[PDB]
Amino acid sequence: MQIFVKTLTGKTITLEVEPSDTIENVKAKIQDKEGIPPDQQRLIFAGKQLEDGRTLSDYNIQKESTLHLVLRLRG
Amino acid sequence: GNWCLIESDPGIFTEMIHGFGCTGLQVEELVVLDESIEHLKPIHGFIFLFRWLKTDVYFSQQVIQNACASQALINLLLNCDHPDVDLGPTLKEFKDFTYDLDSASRGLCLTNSEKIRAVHNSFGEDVFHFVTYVPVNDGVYELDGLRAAPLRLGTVASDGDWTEVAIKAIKEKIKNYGESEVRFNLMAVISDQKLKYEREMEKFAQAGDSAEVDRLVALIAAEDAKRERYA
Ligand SMILES: *NCCCC(=O)OC
Repeated sequence: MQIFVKTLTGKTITLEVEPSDTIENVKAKIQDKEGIPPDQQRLIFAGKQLEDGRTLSDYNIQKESTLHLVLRLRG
Repeated sequence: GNWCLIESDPGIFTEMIHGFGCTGLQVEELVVLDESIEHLKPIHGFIFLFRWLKTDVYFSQQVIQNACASQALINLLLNCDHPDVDLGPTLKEFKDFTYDLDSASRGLCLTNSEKIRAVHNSFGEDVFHFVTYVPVNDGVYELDGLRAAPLRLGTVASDGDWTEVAIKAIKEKIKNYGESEVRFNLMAVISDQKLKYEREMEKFAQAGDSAEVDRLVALIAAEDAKRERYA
């Protein structure tokens, strides 16, 4: 299925996932589409921070739910 | 080289503030730029992180590059003027001593503080930079530690929300990067929400309102769980 990842800037990144996919897997997917490593990523689904090895279906995340990406960058 | 880099994480920044000896604040991460934060008021400042593309306002300029996280945060705190907020002895003594020093000399003094260097390092080629936004009297200022002076972005009030000016400046800064650049982070420095709920809870307790006390317990528990996930 497809789900949407929104960013601070307003951009919307679309992903090919299945409800079985781990959060960590979704982060791997954001890398190849964007360039940002998993390290620098936190995913929020209204409105908890999501745990790396704990599945979309686990968080009740559907076909075309929208998630939010925030960045952990070393300044 | 003797200062580590610091991750753009609202939990780390909340702890750095406390580490510097300042009480009454916390840091909240912003997730969208249209996020209404009316409920987070007062907002004491913003901390903004982006990729570096190479008299009433307190401001220090950096003389070391890797200090930018602590320096941006301190530039924000030393412009805070609020009953909610106590800077603590370390930061008050720093501000008093450096009151008539030029901006780069302030950076030097900050850099030589052992307490500040200690706190900073206890939390740690594209370069990512932190800058601060803060209101002072009727102006709104961007405090970029690479510049020699604060940058006035605009004027505010009477009705005014100062945050509109800052957010406008930040959006327009984002419009300078590839429409595909997404590596930014925005945090707001706000009053301690747990402390706010505990004050209200003790008042409703005194008023005999069990229902409101329980709901405040729920808010507090929610706040604690959120703080724990940031750990
Ligand atoms: N994030 C560490 C410091 C970088 C900075 O000062 O960029 C100019």
